[PDB]
Amino acid sequence: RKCNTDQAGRPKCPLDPYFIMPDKCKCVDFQTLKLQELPDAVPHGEMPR
Amino acid sequence: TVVLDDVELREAQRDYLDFLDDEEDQGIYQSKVRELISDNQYRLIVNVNDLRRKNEKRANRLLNNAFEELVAFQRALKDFVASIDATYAKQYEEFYVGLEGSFGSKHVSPRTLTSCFLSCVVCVEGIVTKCSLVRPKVVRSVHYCPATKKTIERRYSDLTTLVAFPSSSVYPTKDEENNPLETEYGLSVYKDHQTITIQEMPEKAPAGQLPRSVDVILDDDLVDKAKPGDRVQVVGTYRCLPGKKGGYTSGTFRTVLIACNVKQMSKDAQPSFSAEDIAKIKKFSKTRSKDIFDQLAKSLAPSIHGHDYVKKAILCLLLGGVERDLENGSHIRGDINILLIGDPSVAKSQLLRYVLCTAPRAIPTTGRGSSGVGLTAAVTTDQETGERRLEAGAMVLADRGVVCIDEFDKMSDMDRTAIHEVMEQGRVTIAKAGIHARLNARCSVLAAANPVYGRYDQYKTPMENIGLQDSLLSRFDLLFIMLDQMDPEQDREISDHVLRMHRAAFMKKYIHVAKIIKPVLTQESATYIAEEYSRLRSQDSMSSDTARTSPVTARTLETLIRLATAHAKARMSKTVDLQDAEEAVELVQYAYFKKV
Amino acid sequence: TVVLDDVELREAQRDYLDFLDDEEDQGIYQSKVRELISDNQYRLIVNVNDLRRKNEKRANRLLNNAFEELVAFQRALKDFVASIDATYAKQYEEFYVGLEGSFGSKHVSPRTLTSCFLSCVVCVEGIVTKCSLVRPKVVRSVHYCPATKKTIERRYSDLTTLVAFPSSSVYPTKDEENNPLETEYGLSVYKDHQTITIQEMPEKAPAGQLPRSVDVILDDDLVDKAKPGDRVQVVGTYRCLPGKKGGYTSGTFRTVLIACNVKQMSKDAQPSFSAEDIAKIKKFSKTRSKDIFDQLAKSLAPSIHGHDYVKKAILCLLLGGVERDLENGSHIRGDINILLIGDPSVAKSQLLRYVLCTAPRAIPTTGRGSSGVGLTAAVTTDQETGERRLEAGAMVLADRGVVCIDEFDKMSDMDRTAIHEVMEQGRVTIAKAGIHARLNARCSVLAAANPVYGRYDQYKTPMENIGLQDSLLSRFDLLFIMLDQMDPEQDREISDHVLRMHRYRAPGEQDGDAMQIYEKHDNLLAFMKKYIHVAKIIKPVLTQESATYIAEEYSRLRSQDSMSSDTARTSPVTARTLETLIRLATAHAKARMSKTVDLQDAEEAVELVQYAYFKKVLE
Amino acid sequence: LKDYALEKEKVKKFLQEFYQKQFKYGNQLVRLAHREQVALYVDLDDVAEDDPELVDSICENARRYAKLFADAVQELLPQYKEREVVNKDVLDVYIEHRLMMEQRSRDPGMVRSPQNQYPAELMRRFELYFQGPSSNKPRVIREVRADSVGKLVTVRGIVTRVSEVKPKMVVATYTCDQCGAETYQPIQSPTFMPLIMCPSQECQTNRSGGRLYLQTRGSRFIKFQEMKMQEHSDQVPVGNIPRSITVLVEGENTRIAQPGDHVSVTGIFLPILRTGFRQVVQGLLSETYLEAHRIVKMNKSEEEDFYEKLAASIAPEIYGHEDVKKALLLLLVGGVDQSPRGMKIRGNINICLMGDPGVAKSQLLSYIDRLAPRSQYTTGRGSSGVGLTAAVLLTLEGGALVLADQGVCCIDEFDKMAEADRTAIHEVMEQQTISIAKAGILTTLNARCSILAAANPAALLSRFDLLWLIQDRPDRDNDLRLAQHITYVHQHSRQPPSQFEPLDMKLMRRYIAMCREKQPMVPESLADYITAAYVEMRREAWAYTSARTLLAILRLSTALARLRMVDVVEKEDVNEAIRLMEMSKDS
DNA sequence: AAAAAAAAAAAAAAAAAAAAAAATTTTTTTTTTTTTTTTTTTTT
DNA sequence: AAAAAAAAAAAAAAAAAAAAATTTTTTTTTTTTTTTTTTTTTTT
Ligand SMILES: Nc1ncnc2c1ncn2[C@@H]1O[C@H](COP(=O)(O)OP(=O)(O)O)[C@@H](O)[C@H]1O
Ligand SMILES: Nc1ncnc2c1ncn2[C@@H]1O[C@H](COP(=O)(O)OP(=O)(O)O)[C@@H](O)[C@H]1O
Ligand SMILES: Nc1ncnc2c1ncn2[C@@H]1O[C@H](COP(=O)(O)OP(=O)(O)O)[C@@H](O)[C@H]1O
Ligand SMILES: [Mg+2]
Ligand SMILES: [Mg+2]
Ligand SMILES: [Zn+2]
Repeated sequence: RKCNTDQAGRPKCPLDPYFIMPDKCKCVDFQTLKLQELPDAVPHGEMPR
Repeated sequence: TVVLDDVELREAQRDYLDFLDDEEDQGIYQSKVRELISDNQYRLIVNVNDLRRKNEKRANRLLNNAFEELVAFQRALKDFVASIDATYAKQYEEFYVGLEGSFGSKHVSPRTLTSCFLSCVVCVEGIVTKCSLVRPKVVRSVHYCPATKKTIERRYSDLTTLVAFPSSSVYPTKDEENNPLETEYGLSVYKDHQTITIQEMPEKAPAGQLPRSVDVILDDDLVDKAKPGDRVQVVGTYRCLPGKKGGYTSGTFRTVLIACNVKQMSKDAQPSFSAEDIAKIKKFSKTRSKDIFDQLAKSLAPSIHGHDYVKKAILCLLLGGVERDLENGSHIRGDINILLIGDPSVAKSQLLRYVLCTAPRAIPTTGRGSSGVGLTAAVTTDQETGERRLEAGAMVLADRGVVCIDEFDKMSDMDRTAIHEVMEQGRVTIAKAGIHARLNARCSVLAAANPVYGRYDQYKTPMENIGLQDSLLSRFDLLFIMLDQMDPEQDREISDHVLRMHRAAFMKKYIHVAKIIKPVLTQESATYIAEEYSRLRSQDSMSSDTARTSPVTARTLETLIRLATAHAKARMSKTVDLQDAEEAVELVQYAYFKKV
Repeated sequence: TVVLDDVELREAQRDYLDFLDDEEDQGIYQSKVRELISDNQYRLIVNVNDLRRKNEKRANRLLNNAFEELVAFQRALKDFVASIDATYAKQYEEFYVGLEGSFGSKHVSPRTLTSCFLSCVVCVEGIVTKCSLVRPKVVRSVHYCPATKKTIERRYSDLTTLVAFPSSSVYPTKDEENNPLETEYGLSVYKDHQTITIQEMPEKAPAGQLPRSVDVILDDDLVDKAKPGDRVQVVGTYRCLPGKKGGYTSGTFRTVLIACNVKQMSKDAQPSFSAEDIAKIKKFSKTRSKDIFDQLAKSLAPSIHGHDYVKKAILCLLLGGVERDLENGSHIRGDINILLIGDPSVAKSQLLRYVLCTAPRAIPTTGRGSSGVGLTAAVTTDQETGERRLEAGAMVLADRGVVCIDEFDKMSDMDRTAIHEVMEQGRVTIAKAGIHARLNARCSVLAAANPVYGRYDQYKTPMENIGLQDSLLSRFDLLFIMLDQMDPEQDREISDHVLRMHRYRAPGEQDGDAMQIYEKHDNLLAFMKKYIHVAKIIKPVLTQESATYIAEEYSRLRSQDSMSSDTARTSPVTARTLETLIRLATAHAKARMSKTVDLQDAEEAVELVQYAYFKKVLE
Repeated sequence: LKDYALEKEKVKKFLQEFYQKQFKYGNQLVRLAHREQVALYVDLDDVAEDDPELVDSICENARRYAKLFADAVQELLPQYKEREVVNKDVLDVYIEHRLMMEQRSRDPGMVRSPQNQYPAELMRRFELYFQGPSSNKPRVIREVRADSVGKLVTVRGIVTRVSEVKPKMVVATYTCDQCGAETYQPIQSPTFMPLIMCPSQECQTNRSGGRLYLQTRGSRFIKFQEMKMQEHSDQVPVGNIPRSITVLVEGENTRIAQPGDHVSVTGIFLPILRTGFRQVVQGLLSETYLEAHRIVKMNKSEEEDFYEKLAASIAPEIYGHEDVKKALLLLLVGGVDQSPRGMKIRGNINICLMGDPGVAKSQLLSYIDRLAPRSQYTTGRGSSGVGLTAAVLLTLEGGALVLADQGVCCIDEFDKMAEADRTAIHEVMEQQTISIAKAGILTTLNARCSILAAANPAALLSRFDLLWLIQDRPDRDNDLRLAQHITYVHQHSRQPPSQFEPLDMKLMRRYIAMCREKQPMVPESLADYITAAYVEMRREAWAYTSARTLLAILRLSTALARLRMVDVVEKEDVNEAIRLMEMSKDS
């Protein structure tokens, strides 16, 4: 929430100066899986975790 | 700030201008730039294979870095077309490039497209699923001050996948001294804007998997290039969209594909024309004309033995008649429809699949594969804007083409009642509460059906062997019977041919030009067809033990006219002569009379 | 937000393109453009009366709202000078428009520079007070990234007067990849910048009131055109300044005057000529070259009677001798210096006021008005940098000029000795611990002393009767003795002259209420300035005959026999008197426009000294 | 906008290929590699001898090319390096150790970040400067303006003040309290902020502080001096005061200029950003200094009868006074400074010209001022108070006497000076020092100067070594001769041709220095004769004199030996010295 | 004519005015995706 | 005639987006004041 680049004798950059440059990033995939308790491993009376 | 020196940009524009020059080396891109100039187009298309052939390192830079190299490319094109022409380059303000060819590792599907290809030029297969309403995005907005009588013009830029601050995208509403403005819409500039949603092609996805989809963005001269259900292949830049002003970011960067080119399936290949093609087809037209149709039908589907008359009829449907439209608004259709029917193992589905492989705009369907709403059009609800919407069925997609129905007898009767529209009119009058429509579905129908009782009963009349009514058989212009004649020489030749085949392009060229051709019929043929149909419309035409197959009608006369015109299209004569009329007479006679 | 068209700007630029278009007229502004192109100067001075007569409405508009109007003017100027020469017009990113003329209501003084004249080109006379260091200001700054082999040119807009934003004021130092950027100072572009402070003149200002001053920002083209103490007329745009950013403001708006041009208000650098006037001077010289010195001498200082030798001598001063700077810098002066000593009411001070009004860069010094540190230069610290600056004195201001010393007798011995090196070598070598310098004041001195006892006693010797040392009277090169003979005959002479001048009136201009080479020969009775100004430059070398004659006459003067008994010397004949002979000879030859000092001028010089120096004390 | 790599290869080509045939710059590069030379001076005339457009680029863009030349020579040193340096300086030991350890842990294939490197100036141990092209015209400090910023100007002026050599940071060095890796911070601004946290890879990986501490020991400094140069009087316009430029000196250019001398600086004009001020105008202003690349001292700050020959060549404008000229030449050459037990005796003559007006006392005085190597000139109340002595500005800076230390002070209107200035002058004559004890100052400044005085008519006789009455009295023949001389001067702007042309001032200063460096002895043989002469003049004066008179005779005799240029003091030397004293008496 | 005393000048130090400089995340909304339920239309 | 597939409509929840926001302190500048030097002026 602060532009650190200070230039003397000049008014400062505003309060929330930063915008996320999308061209220059490093991005990697990600997958949100759902795992379930093994049906054999589940006890008799119980819903799977 | 303004850049004064840039080794990368300067060498990029130099290399591009060198490549796009091409006049000294075979004039490929000289011809292409002259073509887009004459045709008044400004989105060049560039073979990346040729780019690799000339300057391979430049190609790798282009692929592995998209936006910079593409900006350099489009500006080099601007300078190049500026050299070749002045007023044209002044008129059009920015000259786009699109990419094409082979994209080895980057030719992917929406499944294999990972984040590894971010900011790079991908070539994505797969169908279309969404098509947004096309909208103009303002790019140069002119305003007029009523009080001051001065005109200003704010500008904008394609900040689609780059950093964007509010200053760029402000739009004026007040003058510097609080004197409200009036925008000049006409003097402004605009860029249409559409967004489609490609999905992995339904067959190519691994089975039992929810499919993967990728969004695509489209702009000027690319918006109405692909409707839903198009087997598109989009070449474009895969990038990230910035989630607007944050203060907290999850780091989850949504992605799009800014399309730099859009293509359909290559089969609709009407432009494939060249000197060799015209030379050979002119030879075929001129050196022989009395046996064009016979030779062509003989070589039509070489794999299946015999079926001489039926294959001739297949060719009649393929070429088509001539659509005769009237000044009054009446329209007499020009397209033949055919119903194969025969014993099992008489290659009915193989003729169908032959048409599906060869003809342009050929749509498969199987008996209960499509039920009504699939075959004809359907009316759904948008569910976002509330309005209705039309979903084009197989027939509508097949307009000016062919639909091949397999297991036509086992198709439900409701579907046939639905296609009662199309089988003569070529139009579907779909309608629900909020939308009435009349959709051009003008396309031939080839069909395959097995007879009732599983196999054709040789000792019963065709009306009893067919589980279809006089109405339906009349809607079909042609009905054909095929029976496995178990004669010794027949079995010898069919099995020999089958084993022989167990051990074309000129036709594709010929079919669509012949379809373009529009002959007209002679008075000799006119009298001949009138008296021949009069001969047919009589009990004396038939005899005991030779029952008719379909209820003979003015439809029978009309489809004889279509057959004669189709044979004229085959002959390229532009004159439906007595030869064509006689041949159609023979065809309709054999198709309509069968023994008992 | 580029403007497509504005009727106001288009109209104004068309009007001023017409105004610059001078071919159907006499070609004045076209000639101005051509000469400034030849000069490489890039400001053109447009007379406001010209603008008013050709279009009064545009003059009203411009003198009411300057900056955008002058933007139109300067764009028209760039287009016009491009049509004359596109190559030169491409050379400078801007060209400028100075002003001149009758700024009738727009002529005020810094006391009367009210808040009515904002954004209006105001005209204002006044004295400078400060001269800030002329330091660069960056306008277009170029940078080089060595990591990426990149170059950039950040651009700056001279928003000295408008609103200025940090986005405009950024000086880049890193690329997008956070690489280091190295400034390219040479490839960048700069313009000088100086602040000064004009002040209401104390001769003009109200008597009992504090000074009032206005700040003036001279950007490029006007760097050193105004030093402290100078009289200067500044014409330019009074405006407001932006307070630096901050959520609060008091209403205060400290204001400036961004000068459009500044000119020397002295109006004494006046060589204004025409070719006809040059020919007039040339004929005036050559036709009667031999009598021309006496023509000038009789002419000079009308409204006074007799004193013909003194008029000749003041001509020798004003025309000047010729300064000599030999091979090794042995600088032998070329100025005359005259001491009027004489009874009261002998128009000595009137001669002084004459040369004050006529000679360019003339300045008065009183006995105890000016004093030493005031007379010659001074050294004082800054107190804003603790550095020793130099404050040029009266003589240094009068370098290559005239100083009129009223009541020279009353300057105390300290100042009378402080004037020594300016009297001889025309320099003041000043120094204190920080800074030292040799300020150059090649001055000329006309000094009106008064005698001891308040009036000359005829029988007493001049050395007794002058309260001045032989030491100083050596340095003075002429001492002229002006006695009031009190005879009725010469009294009739002087009286008729004086009362005629009391009767002379402004010809026709007045009714009864009180406040060309030759002159129209008014019975009751300009080119002087023209001719003496051109005369100053010539270096008439001495002939062999003149040098031998002047040498022998000097030897005669040195010998005591040349003065008879009953006469008393007024100034001892040191070698300064010989150099006086040479300088007076050169001044006479310069009057003649000779190009050589001849025996005529030599004998005139010897006549001058023989009358001036040796006095006949009577018994 | 030129390919700086291409230009770098071109400057390499020039440095390697230049000759004159001796390979000037090649030999200098060998000396550099051996560390027998701490600064290299490029000559732009030599550059333009092959590539004038390169000189054009340098002059239009100097500091860039200072950097490029420095980098190119750095790259070129190992090519010419022959044998290992002897590691003279602790700095050289540091660079050798750093090169050792980086080569040890280099991992030659491996690639490292740009900041994991030694700052390019940290390893130089050689400066590079430019000697400006003769094609450029020496500017004037008013004319050098914003359009010269970043350009290699050539300027001339008098140095009026200079600070003492202070050490200036160029690359601060720091050491972590964790990772044992030095850190380096280059310096460009006049001021800087010192780092706190460590950017070393180990510190960042371990996520420890690494609060690095500044080391004055492993850092680089360069000698830093600043001088205030200003315009000559002659090139000021008519009404103005001379203008000044702040020159900044560093490296081997320091300790050249001292307050008073005349210099010519080839220097890169540059700005400095203005911070800590509240002006009117927006944008960026800049105090401008002049980086000094080449300081030179110009003009006065650079034959059996040789005595009479040189003596008649002083001030050939002024006529006559030939024996005054002889005495003045002795005042310039000086005597000898002997070093006996406990006492030291000054060896400087003092001369006073008491005279009638209009005898060119001031002309002789000014000629001495301009001729003498280290000279100063005072005229009455121009330089009084603390104009002769020193005052504090804090820093103690000298007046006329301190400037003329080891030199000549030329005082005009000696009689009319203030009482305090007269007292200070008396002390300088007696002991060659000024003992100031004012409010802000307590000092014993060393003011070693021969004093030449002018005045017009007891303290003077008692103090001074020689005192000359020059009184004009009229005479027909001699005033004719003077008139002929001065009028010839006013005609031809030159002296009348004597039998020999007067010698040039440059050669004059050369011979004065040569004579000054030739201290002879007084023999033991001549003690008898000189004692005899002294006692004789005591008889004559008894029928003013004192031990000062004997010391004057001795100093003049030693000066005469110096001028005679060989051997020790002799009969002829004492004879001529007593003749000069006797002619002062006859005056 | 030179010494003593006084006045003014030069330079350093201090007190207040007024214009500049610096610091500075968290809670609510709301669109979009997904699921669920009742109904009508169509098929067995 | 009963079953079921599809359609539209309604609701919940998670991700992204929206919106709200002056006060205290420091530093330059100006202006006077005081000390001490220098200068000038009056006295014997
Ligand atoms: N006349 C023929 N010549 C060659 N092969 C034939 C012929 N008739 C049928 N076949 C073969 O029968 C096989 C399947 O026939 P198909 O098209 O499925 O007929 P149906 O649709 O009646 O089952 C194909 O492999 C085809 O080659
Ligand atoms: N030579 C003269 N010719 C004419 N009028 C003179 C002359 N000398 C003096 N006067 C008159 O006497 C007055 C003396 O004034 P001013 O010169 O100021 O005093 P002073 O002569 O004592 O310097 C002048 O106004 C002038 O009118
Ligand atoms: N012997 C001489 N030869 C040449 N010029 C002389 C001589 N004596 C005097 N002068 C001239 O007299 C002028 C005044 O001399 P100046 O320097 O004032 O002496 P002072 O300063 O002692 O009065 C000078 O321009 C000088 O050239
Ligand atoms: Mg089948
Ligand atoms: Mg003198
Ligand atoms: Zn560390």
